[PDB]
Amino acid sequence: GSSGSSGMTVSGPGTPEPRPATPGASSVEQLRKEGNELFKCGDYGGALAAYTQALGLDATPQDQAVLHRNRAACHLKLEDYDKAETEASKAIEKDGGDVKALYRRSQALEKLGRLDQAVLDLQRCVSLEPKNKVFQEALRNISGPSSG
Repeated sequence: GSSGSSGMTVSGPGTPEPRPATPGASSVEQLRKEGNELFKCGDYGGALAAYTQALGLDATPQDQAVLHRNRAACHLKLEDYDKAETEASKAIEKDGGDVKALYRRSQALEKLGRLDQAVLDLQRCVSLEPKNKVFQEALRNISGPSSG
């Protein structure tokens, strides 16, 4: 047995939307907060759980991505680089300009043994944010000395 999905044949930037203010509402729009809230506290095991539910709902295509890149963050902390890497990609394919998943993806790769790649992803982070130095450095951090 197996499952899947294909399409992404839609084009559009997106649009914001309001949200209710009350506990219990397990709506990706609201519940989502639960994830970050747990992250800013350190609780990784939980933070992820929240992000999971959110993705397991009828959320917008612009929000589904933000969650993907978020899932990785949790993994990385939970010695889940292997997965973290993949997750990131899912958030990169959705849009493409998500440097967030990129900066995180590299971190995972470096552990997997794929350096060259870690650099490629970063190189992109510099484009999106021509000011964010964190990238200009993170690159040389894994690029190390030149050989050959």
